[PDB]
Amino acid sequence: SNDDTGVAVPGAPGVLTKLAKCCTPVPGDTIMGFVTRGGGVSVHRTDCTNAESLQQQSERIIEVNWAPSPSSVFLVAIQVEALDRHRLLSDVTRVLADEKVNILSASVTTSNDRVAISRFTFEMGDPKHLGHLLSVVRNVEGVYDVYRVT
Amino acid sequence: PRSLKKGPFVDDHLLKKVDVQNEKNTKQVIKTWSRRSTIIPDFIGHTFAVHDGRKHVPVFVTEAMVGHKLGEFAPTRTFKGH
Amino acid sequence: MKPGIHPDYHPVVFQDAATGAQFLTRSTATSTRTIEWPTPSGPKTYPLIVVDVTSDSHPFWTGSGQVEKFRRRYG
Amino acid sequence: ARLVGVDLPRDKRMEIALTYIYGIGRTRSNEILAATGIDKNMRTKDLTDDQVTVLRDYIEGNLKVEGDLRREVQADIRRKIEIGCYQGLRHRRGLPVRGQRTKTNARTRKGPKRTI
Amino acid sequence: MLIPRKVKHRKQHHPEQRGIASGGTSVSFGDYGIQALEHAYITNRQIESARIAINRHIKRGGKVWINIFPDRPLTKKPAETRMGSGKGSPEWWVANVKPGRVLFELSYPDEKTARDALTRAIHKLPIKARIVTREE
Amino acid sequence: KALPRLKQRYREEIREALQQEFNYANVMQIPGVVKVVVNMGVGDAARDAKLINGAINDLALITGQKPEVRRARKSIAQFKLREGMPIGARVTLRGDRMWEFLDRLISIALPRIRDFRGLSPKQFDGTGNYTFGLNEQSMFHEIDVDSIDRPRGMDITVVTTATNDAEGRALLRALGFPFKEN
RNA sequence: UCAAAGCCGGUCUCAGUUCGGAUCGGGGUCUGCAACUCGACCCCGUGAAGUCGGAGUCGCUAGUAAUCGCAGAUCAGCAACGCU
Repeated sequence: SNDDTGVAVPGAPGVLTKLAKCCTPVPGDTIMGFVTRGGGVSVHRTDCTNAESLQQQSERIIEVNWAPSPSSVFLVAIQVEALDRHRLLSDVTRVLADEKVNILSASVTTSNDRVAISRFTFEMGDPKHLGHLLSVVRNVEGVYDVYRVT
Repeated sequence: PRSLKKGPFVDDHLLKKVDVQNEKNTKQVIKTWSRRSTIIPDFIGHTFAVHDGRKHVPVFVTEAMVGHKLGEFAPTRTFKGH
Repeated sequence: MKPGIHPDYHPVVFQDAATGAQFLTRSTATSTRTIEWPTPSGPKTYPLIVVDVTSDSHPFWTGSGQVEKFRRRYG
Repeated sequence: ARLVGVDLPRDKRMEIALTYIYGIGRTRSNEILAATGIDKNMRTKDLTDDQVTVLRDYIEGNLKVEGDLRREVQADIRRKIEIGCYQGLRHRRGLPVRGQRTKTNARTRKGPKRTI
Repeated sequence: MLIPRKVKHRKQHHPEQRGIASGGTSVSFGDYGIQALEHAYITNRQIESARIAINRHIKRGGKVWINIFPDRPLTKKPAETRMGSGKGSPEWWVANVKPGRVLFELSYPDEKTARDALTRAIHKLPIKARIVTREE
Repeated sequence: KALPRLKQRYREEIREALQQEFNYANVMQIPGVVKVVVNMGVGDAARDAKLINGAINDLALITGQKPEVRRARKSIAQFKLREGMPIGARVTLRGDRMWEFLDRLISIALPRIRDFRGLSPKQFDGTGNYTFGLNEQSMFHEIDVDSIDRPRGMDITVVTTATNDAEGRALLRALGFPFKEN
């Protein structure tokens, strides 16, 4: 917890900074921190969803810069299809043979729009290494939707 | 407790740390190790990170907690259940 | 309401003790269940019942941490 | 529960009857009845009304009673403690705030028993 | 396979295979569609296989609608049994499809792949059918 | 003649005050107190209908009228309820008894309930008809307090000719209702 | 000038009580650099369970058991209702 993520506080060292599951603020974007009432410093981003409700609590906040390069990443997932009939559902394993991934936002549904929606997890949180895996994961020939998940 | 004649107890370290924060009107967090130093009506806004037994524990002081000893906001033990 | 169906009513006198406020109203407390205390009021005579607090006496809206604590504590 | 100056709080001596109020014990009853001119050895059946009026106005001027006092207590707990103080955490989890053995006997707060 | 949550009458007469369709004769949902030219009872299996055939011939992209629900039961007596002893129990769920009735609809960018997908579906279907357009 | 206090006060000053606060084109558009109803819904009478008689006695000694015993419209498995059984004692009050009961209520009972921090002015149905409720009966001096074995509250509603909560609130506060400022 | 139970008198009149005192709110004192975790004591308020305790079980033969208070060690302070 306090070993990798958190070493950016201006005031003084020692950290109880936790990365709340709001927007994945681990990339070096405009962020801030809210002293979590009972639980530390929830670090949130500028374009976060529940940012207005936190700014409503405008006293319990403090400056943060957050460029601790040697650390880990929160991770982000993408929308990618499967097919469900004997090909192009094992393409997920074909294209996971070239990348290991943890589960983020999976969901199987096929009485839907014209695909077996199988929104695909990922382990890619890099600025300039997105289209690469988005090409590796684009074998099905019907790749229309490609944007990531927030 | 803490007889009024003796007045409130605040470790001088935290005092010299916070009085300068007042007179320069900056409110960066204060890494003060000792907890035990009664909150006085001088730093409602400044945040302390008192308990160093095992965690950072920031605490933003308010009007509502003056006089209370700063360690009340920094539980040392941990219990979630069985 | 009908004659026997209903309880008995009579103009009685509401007396406040806090203010001496003085109302007259018909009540179920009557010759059956009044405080046995008559007085004249107007061109007739009525029994009393007494009240502890009234709309005139009662302190309601008609008629009515802590840095300050710690500063009167520690100067 | 219905009246501050319950016209019959209970038929018994005044010193002990006035203690049937959330902000009155034996000594407050005694000092009240001393500040007034009311005997303490007298039952409530033997009361008057003017006695009740002087008691009511004395009390409402000097000290606190059921509703306002109970609200003061609960507001003290919630607000003045907070969400997440220590005594507040332990109020929340239903345990003895002032420092006590939780290991064996904190039953007055913890409840009768939840033996597993 | 489509199926209703309930029916007030589980055992029903066979739907009358007569008359040209008065409703669902047009698209109203998408761009390209399957229109029927024969009378037939179209079943769950047929509908699902045709939907699947579309969804496999073309993938993520575009949308599909099924303008018929098979809510009409068709019973089946057990096998190796005599006539009589009551009406059979429901086995199949169908939709009475008169000519003109549009059965499947889709919206997809390329007319070629759309029409070909619909052709796959029609070949899954038991009837002579037709490609139709929202435009005319 | 011998009009009720509250009623002579009403048609002497309150009507004009309401006209001023709401300039009414017609005098007959003035708000007026139609009736007040005291319900004493006692759902605890289903298991034993012996509490209804105490409810009856209480409402009678309060208002001055034998109540109407409201038989249940419907049977409810959860509330232990059949149809037709005595759940509730209702009293409708109109005219002189209404004005007298309102004066008694305002000037006696509401300051007699414990910790009376006011009555909510939001408690209007949307047509200038107020309704509040009580948790007991000792607030009415008409009852002997020693004879109160079971607390029995009530729902008092004051229905008026007002066409909105604003005019209703004006009328009630003019009559002297304790509407706390919220 | 050490008690307490005790003795005399008064009151309460069998009630969850003027029993019980926990717990909790507030206000304090003392110790100590310092009483948040984590002290004792005081005051005001609160006034929980508990109506003599299932199976079972313990100590005691006389200045004993039962009860009453007192002192000491450790100790700044006390969590001592313990121990001697």
